[PDB]
Amino acid sequence: MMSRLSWGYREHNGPIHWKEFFPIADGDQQSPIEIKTKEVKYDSSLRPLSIKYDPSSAKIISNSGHSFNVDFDDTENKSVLRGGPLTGSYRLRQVHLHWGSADDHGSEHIVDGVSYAAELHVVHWNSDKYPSFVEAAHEPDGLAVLGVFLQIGEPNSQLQKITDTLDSIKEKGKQTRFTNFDLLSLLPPSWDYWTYPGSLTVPPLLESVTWIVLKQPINISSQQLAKFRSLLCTAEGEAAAFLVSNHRPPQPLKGRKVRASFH
Ligand SMILES: NS(=O)(=O)c1c(F)c(F)c(SCCO)c(F)c1NC1CCCCCCC1
Ligand SMILES: [Zn+2]
Repeated sequence: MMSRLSWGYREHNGPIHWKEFFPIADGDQQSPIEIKTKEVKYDSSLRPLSIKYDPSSAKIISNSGHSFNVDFDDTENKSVLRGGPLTGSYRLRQVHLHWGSADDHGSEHIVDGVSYAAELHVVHWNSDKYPSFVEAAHEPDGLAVLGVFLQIGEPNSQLQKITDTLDSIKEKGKQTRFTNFDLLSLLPPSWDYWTYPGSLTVPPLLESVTWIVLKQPINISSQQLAKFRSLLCTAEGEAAAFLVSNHRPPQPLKGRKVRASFH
């Protein structure tokens, strides 16, 4: 059933039920959103984006029950996001992915009505101001998240390191060592983006995120994507259930405006 500790994406515990235990779900700065490009303005004051990523920063991949999570050594500043809308240095913490039960939709953000098959989130936190991820996640300027769309297309070799691990992390709670990960090369060639203030897209739905949603999708094949749907949302010894869909619908803008890095 729905509860604070048992949210998910199934019928009784899914997105439409999260407000029962996390009433910020219906807040003013929730994510994801629909981006209406005719109402987006270019902002010349955005600085160039800076992405410095060290493959050795990756440590572990795990099944959270809600996605896979690649966790990074966030003790140093070897892997950091700077520039764009951001003030100061945002340290890489996590990568995870959202998908739907079928290829036609599953992205979280939706651009002029267009959905993609999946969406990668790359989570960073403001280590110039805050002492930990966990503390940054409660501040409006605390987190910076890159969103990358995945469109069905020819298989993507850059996803192999991830897909090779999925059997080892089938059950919720399993983890496996995962280092030397080339994240940079899972970004599209163009880093043109939209930016707006929003939230985590899972409980606790905290309104602490500067979203940076890249316009250009990367590819994934249907065969590759289907492997993610074979992860379980359930732990060893719990009746099995598959994580066939794990995307939150867009939430209303409720007055926020979205800026473009490009014109
Ligand atoms: N490292 S962590 O487990 O704290 C964590 C991430 F690394 C993340 F990148 C995120 S982003 C959305 C989930 O995938 C996260 F929510 C949490 N968890 C939330 C847990 C509730 C505790 C307070 C802080 C909010 C983050
Ligand atoms: Zn996410």
